[PDB]
Amino acid sequence: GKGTPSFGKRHNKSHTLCNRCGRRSFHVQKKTCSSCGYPAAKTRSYNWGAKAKRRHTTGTGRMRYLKHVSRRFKNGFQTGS
Amino acid sequence: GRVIRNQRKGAGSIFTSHTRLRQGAAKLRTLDYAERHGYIRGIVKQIVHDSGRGAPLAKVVFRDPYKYRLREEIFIANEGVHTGQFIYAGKKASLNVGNVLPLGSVPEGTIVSNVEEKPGDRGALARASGNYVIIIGHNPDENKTRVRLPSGAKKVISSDARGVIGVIAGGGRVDKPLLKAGRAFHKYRLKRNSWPKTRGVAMNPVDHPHGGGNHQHIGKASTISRGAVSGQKAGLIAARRTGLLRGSQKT
Amino acid sequence: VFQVSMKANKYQIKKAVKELYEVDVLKVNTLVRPNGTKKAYVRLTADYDALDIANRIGYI
Amino acid sequence: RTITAADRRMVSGVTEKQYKKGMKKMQQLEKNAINTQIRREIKRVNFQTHYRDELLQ
Amino acid sequence: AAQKSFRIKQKMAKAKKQNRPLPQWIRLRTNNTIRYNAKRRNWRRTKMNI
RNA sequence: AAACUUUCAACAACGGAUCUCUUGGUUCUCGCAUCGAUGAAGAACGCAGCGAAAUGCGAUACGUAAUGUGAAUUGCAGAAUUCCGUGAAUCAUCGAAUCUUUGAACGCACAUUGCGCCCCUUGGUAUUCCAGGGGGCAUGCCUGUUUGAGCGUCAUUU
RNA sequence: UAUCUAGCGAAACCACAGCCAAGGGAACGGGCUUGGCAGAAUCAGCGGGGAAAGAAGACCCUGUUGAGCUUGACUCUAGUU
RNA sequence: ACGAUCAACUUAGAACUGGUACGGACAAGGGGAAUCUGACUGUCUAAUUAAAACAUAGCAUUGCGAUGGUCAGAAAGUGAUGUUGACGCAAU
RNA sequence: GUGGAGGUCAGUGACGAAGCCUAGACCGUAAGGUCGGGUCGAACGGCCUCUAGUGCAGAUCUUGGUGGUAGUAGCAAAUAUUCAAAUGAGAACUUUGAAGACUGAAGUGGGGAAAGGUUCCACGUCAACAGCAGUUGGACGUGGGUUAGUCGAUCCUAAGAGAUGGGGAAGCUCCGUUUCAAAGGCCUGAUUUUAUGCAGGCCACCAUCGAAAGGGAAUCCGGUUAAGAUUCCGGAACCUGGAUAUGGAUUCUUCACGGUAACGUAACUGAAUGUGGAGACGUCGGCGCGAGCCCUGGGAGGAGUUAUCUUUUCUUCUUAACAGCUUAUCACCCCGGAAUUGGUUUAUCCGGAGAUGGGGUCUUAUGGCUGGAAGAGGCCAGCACCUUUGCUGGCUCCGGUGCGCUUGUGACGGCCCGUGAAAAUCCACAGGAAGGAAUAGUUUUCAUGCCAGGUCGUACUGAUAACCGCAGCAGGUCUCCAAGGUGAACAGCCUCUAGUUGAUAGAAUAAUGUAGAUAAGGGAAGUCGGCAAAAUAGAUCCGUAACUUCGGGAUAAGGAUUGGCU
RNA sequence: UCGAAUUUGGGUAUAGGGGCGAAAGACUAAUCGAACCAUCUAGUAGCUGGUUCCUGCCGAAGUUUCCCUCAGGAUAGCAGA
RNA sequence: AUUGGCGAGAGACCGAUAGCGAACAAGUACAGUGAUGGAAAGAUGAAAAGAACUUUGAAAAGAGAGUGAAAAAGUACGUGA
Repeated sequence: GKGTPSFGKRHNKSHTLCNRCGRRSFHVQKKTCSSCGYPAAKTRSYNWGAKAKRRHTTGTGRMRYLKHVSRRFKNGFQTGS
Repeated sequence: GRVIRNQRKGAGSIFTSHTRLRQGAAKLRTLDYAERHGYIRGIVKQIVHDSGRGAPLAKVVFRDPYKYRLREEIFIANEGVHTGQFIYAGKKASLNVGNVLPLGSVPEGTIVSNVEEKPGDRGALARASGNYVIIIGHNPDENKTRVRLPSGAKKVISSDARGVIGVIAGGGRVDKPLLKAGRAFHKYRLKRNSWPKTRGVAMNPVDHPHGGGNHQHIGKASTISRGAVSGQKAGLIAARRTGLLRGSQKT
Repeated sequence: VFQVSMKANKYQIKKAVKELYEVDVLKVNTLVRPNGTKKAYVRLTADYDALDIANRIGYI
Repeated sequence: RTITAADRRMVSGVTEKQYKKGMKKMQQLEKNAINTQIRREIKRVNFQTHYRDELLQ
Repeated sequence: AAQKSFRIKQKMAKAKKQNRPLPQWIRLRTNNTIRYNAKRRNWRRTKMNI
């Protein structure tokens, strides 16, 4: 039986938690995150995966810093009071 | 069609040799000054089995000429070398069983083994169990020596290329018939996963050039040209002649 | 029994207690409370009474 | 518990009666959502890609 | 598992903190839309998939 | 003849169509040019008196500072001259800060909250061991500095 | 177990539905035509029928639709000489 | 010639006895004469085929002395056999 | 006829627009238009034009919703439940007690690995889930809970993975793992200019990751909680790292003595540099030994049984880590010199290369005695009599046996064309650098003394309900401990400790089934076919053919016996 | 079948024209005579199915010729405007 | 030039099965080991005035009472096929 008995046999984990992206997609044996490409410097994006970009492009996150550049540009990057 | 069994053997993966239990690379000493001018005296500390090799190994310990250290060299044993024997390796060494002599220094008809093919490497001829080479002749003006190899072929090699004196020992090994398939299984458990070996003509045509057909038959001539591309070379490759010899074929 | 910032270890817990409260601690045992926070059992020497110290801090 | 969650919510403005009423409403709403999900799933949850069907076809 | 990585137990603790119904006082706010906790993960129904 | 079945109406159900709205989307036009080793985008974990989420934020944590407005926030509690004022607000503006663990990610690593090393400092009879605090240690490359190597080589010198 | 009761309670299928004989008919009707007949509501079985249900027949053919595979088909090609 | 004391189940033998039963439940081989076929032990179509199919030991053939044979890589100062050397490796 | 647009009717409308319902009315042949009634609550229409995402019954159409089938199929594997009380609105299902039972130690028991993630535990509680029920729950609401120098990760390396220098590729990147590289870190004591050069020496090594089952420094008992534990508490130890004081030890013979020797000790300098050992290792068989368990006798307590019998049946009588002394097969040393060859194992091996014999040396696995430690724990008795339940008493002793079972282990034997890891780390040895002489000093592998030991995991399940199979699924998932009887047996059947008594029930007993049996006479006549079933079956003894590769065939075939009791 | 070519955990390697195969086209996450995911892609169809309001008037063809043409077109013809 | 970013103005556009997938705690819940796949879900009323109080019931609720212009608006909430 390749169905119910085999599905019992599975208890390991091929993938675990990636450090750069929180997805449980970091391949343990290959040591690469199948989603974000970590530890490769370039985050794994592809043009055939338009949704894949849409889920992780700029705008899905806090933007701890990029939010305020528009204000700083609107005022001309002033300084002081 | 599919990549056939012999094709995918070159990629490695599961077809690499099983080197865990081996004692090391069995090689003569490096052609240093002492060994190329005179001789040096090692002591055969121990003789050990080496998995996947049919012949025992002799661990000969030498004094380093240039420091305190003692260097352990792993020779392929020669029938008659025993633990505690002194091994003299080099040009000035006398002609006693187990010693290493450059082929220029050994008279015609001497029986050597583990012969350095080109001076400087560390043994390349007559290393399998019970094999040897015969010193056919000398050319002192050209620093060459004719030798007879285990296959029956003559070869001219530099007379300063070393070789150990005697026979490789462990001989007669292939005379005992393995009876169980387990004997071959344990034989090839320590050798590179060559076994068992599915016959091609039982394979399906996608798997092997012989495969397929309502009868197990090759259907095309099994002799394959030297110039056939990889993936076509299955069966008798570049055969000069097939069939039973039915002749003396020399001794 | 204290809640301790998870960045702290046994030495820092020992030094902090000796500083915040003028007491000497016998030994420190710590665990990560299942809600994700350090929990420290700080045992004082035999010359201090934790019951007096606890009510001095302000919990009975 | 010198102070209980009952007290920490009575200060927050939900009495016991209102807490029970609201909890009942949430439980009921969640059960309604489960009813709807079962309704909408039963139609297509049985669609297996590679069911072998012993007596094929 | 019995032997846990510290990272796994951190996610553990996050789920325990999250596993609770709505704070009741939220329902009384003006223009309140939240009817109930819709992300209520529970161990019998949905695994954390970590 | 009842029952039952069927059709219709009324009322009541199941269901959420129709109608009416719309802080959304889509398309067009106009204007502007501003991410990041001064650590970006992204991620994990935490933060509220009472919050799980969304939003905001980083141990200074639904935020601090500055400036403007000028009396609220609000579900409850609390605060209440805090309001004829350097002053409320989940206000707006935003030029000073904080900015956990990460992440190009940068001491080495990582499925470890693992292992170093250096300077200053403090404690423990301590330059050496241990511990706390502070500051650092990536690579490629450019210019320059300093120390060098080579019978590659010049001259001087015994 | 089936059966009867308390509780719980689905699925397949379903144009409308359901008594036959013959006739003609897309050459084997539940309906059409001529006859036989024909009285509510039903229970447990039953396997004749509903050309019963399950799947846009896999057998066969057509497609100027493929794919696996072979060769001495056509045209190329890695390697190699 | 040889005495005292302590402690095991293991085999045989004999009576007596019984509604001739007694491996009393449980446990627990059907055998013989052959023929086809595959030597055997072993393995595979997980979920319709466990076989006479595959494998195997044995036998035989082929290539190769490393500047090599067989094979891999897009390339490389690349790699498997090879920690190898014809009593070996490779293809049958 | 519909959505929208331009114009117009100063169009209709909260005194009710749009919509929706209406076997009520009117108009048109029709698409459709109009009106009344009800419901309703904020927009909408006629006409002249414009514009299109503009008209549904189908498409195995898409989405959403609902039927008949139908209170039907069914809720039937895992032996099995029954009585009373309590609680409650309500009890077949909850709780307690009483029975009856099972799992039967290769368990339904007691712990873990992977995995799950709070399921653990308490109080409250039933809306939903628990395919019946529910007061109950792995459910719902709110909280509590996981304590380590010694257990693991951490450290090592394994098959492998993978940077740097290099070299390819347009390129994301690829090869490679010590290589065509100018690759650094230890010992110091130091100059007191200074950096970390150094007195300067040494080293030439070759980044790093890879095991919660391999290697590895060090811990045990007793007690304790609602839930923790080799972690807490009491008590008792050890290891590592570090300062180190005292005592001992050692010398004018500077770096100890003794023994013939194997070798002994409380110690008893020792760099660079090398050597060696440990780490470090297959599998099976029988044998010796130990531990734990099992069986059993005496005796000191309790319980049960007692028509009768029973010196009875059941039960407690235990000693941890760690420390001192002692303890061993093997091995080795000395004396001696062997044929009348001897010693000896279950197993044939050993001796002039020195046997047997006499006497010694060692390893301390291991057992014994003692300290730990009876003060614990256990079992009883008496008095207090809500008490943490207290207080006080005793006893806790001496043996026996074995092809017993599990396990550890020693010396051996067999097998291989199989000879069955590596590294960290630790030690020792060779060498003799350097240092130390008369209070001169050297050490400090001896005893005692002092300080510290971080981070992370620690609850629970581990499965007919906590993992995966869409679920509370007869499936699947690695492992440890294993009582008594029968019996060859961790087979089958029954029991002890422990755990459950869970699976929707009640009433009848038709057909057809599923599962389990038996059938007179015949005995394959059934059938594609002896398919299914039946027969034989354990053990001891007798007997055993053809053929054969001489090993087999073979338990051939075929017969006899089988208890109990003395 | 049950001591071995045995069974099995964990780690590790091989990845799609590729792996792996004691060889069945087997296995490669219920997928295998070429896995899974996304994009090119609304791929093309001489083939099947559907193709939504009313009324009025007119109202046929399955034939000629040519096509790798024979389930289809072009061409005339028939039909409307 | 501009389907990205920031800020604006508009439409013979769509009007909750439409329009982006998302008018909402939407790239969320959820499935898959992973690449990825990926929804559903708006409307009480002007104002909660969200039904004090009595009564039957163990309780949920029911019957009265009451708020409201309207419970033929009762958080299952416009209309309600």
